[PDB]
Amino acid sequence: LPLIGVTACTKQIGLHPYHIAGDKYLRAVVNGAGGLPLIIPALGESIDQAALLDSVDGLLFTGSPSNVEPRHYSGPASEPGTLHDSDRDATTLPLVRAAIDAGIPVLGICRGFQEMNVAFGGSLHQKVHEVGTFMDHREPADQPLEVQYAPRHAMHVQPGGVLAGIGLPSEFQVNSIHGQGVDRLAPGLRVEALAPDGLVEAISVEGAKAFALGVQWNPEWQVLTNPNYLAIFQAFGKACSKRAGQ
Amino acid sequence: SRLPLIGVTACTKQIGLHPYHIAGDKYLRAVVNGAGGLPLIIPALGESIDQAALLDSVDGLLFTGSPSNVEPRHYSGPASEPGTLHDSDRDATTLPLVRAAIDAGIPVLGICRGFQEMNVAFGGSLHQKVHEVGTFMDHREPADQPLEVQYAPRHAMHVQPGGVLAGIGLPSEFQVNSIHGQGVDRLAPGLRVEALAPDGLVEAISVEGAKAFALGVQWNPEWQVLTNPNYLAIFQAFGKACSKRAGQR
Ligand SMILES: N[C@@H](CCC(=O)O)C(=O)O
Ligand SMILES: N[C@@H](CCC(=O)O)C(=O)O
Ligand SMILES: [Mg+2]
Ligand SMILES: [Mg+2]
Repeated sequence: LPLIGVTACTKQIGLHPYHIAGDKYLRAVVNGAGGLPLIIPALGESIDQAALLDSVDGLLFTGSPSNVEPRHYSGPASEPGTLHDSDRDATTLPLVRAAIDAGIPVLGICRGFQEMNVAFGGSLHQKVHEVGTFMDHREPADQPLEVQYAPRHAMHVQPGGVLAGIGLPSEFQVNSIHGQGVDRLAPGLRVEALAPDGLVEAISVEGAKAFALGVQWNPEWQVLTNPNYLAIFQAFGKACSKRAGQ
Repeated sequence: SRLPLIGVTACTKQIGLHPYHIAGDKYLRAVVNGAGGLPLIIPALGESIDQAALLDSVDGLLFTGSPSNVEPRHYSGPASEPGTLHDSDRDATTLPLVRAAIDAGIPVLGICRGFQEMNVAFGGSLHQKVHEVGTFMDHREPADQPLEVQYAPRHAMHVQPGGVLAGIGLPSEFQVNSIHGQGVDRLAPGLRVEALAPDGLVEAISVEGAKAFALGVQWNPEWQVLTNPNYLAIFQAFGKACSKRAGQR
């Protein structure tokens, strides 16, 4: 089994600080990518990043309720109350760039897709639903997970990239659990898919030595019941297996 | 030299509507600072994982402390009192993993709950309330105190000669912190007592005949490990064992 590192978030739980990761991301690595998920703590520069990269066969940058701090893309200060995770930002943004340069497969989901865009020099809309023209991409409030993570808008694959290459249909439906989204696309990123309002919702890293894909939706959700989500996780898993085989 | 990849056991926690796997920052920083390793957190996924693949992927394992308690059915103990904190998903991960790791020669360090896991995994039992048995001190942390006091040294620890701790050179007595309501009752077969609290409670064990480093301690040596040499020595010994395994990669 390939060793797939999964990014942690930080959280104070009672008296103590913790590093946490969502069960559903870990189960998707097992059930969809065929990998062994181990959680990468959000320790930033305290860890030798190069040693961390040498030790994993791929990286999953997970979603999170928190938001990339806008200073990393020279954005406007966030509204009071906005959730941030500075320790995660300090870990993931340098890790993305280093992983892609070293040829470690990368899959970014939701916040992790936003991280990929910011890490390569792009910017975000902090409230897509207040921009105008764009849909409200947030999940419905006061609903169970099954409703929040159900398919809610279409997704239009752009030919000639990773998603077309794995054989996804030209249009398929995706879930949508995000209040932020891509504003300026980072240089060197290929657009892989667009929402029907034109929002960029998937990207790949041009010229990357290994699999390097980010998606704005949440394909870890019940991955075995969605052939499109599963196809993405299986392609990521194959790339990780390639690395593990060395 | 290859930094050893040290797996650190997670606990489960429901946060809102989502289940999470969690691990304490102070354990992870002790792996970096004290053992010289790269910590990755092992989810509490039980049988959903190929345990053999997990063992092949790590150079050592740290079984962490936790507020939760091993479920007493695993040592045929009486049902726990109402409200006792348990983590059945962690138990389903760690008890088989301990045995398999030591059988395969993967270095193991167990701290507090993780030391209790080691004793239970090999067939031993626990006292669910050490402070109520009658012959032990109260080994829990003091109630209305901040962490720096709760995790400070609070009782002595007496090394039993001839084992891992004496081999590390630790003194015959040293002070340790104490943040635990449970403790060893019956030692498991195949375990060597390494140290006793002054009341006689077994607070450290090693596995007889293990191919590789296999140590559990009931105190919490991750706490401020860098400035406590008696704690640091344990993490340094663990880290050296993990590095030996990494060198066979
Ligand atoms: N907080 C970010 C990421 C969401 C997520 O990963 O679920 C947003 O609202 O877009
Ligand atoms: N809950 C267990 C373990 C404590 C801990 O690991 O901190 C006890 O009270 O003994
Ligand atoms: Mg959307
Ligand atoms: Mg004690």
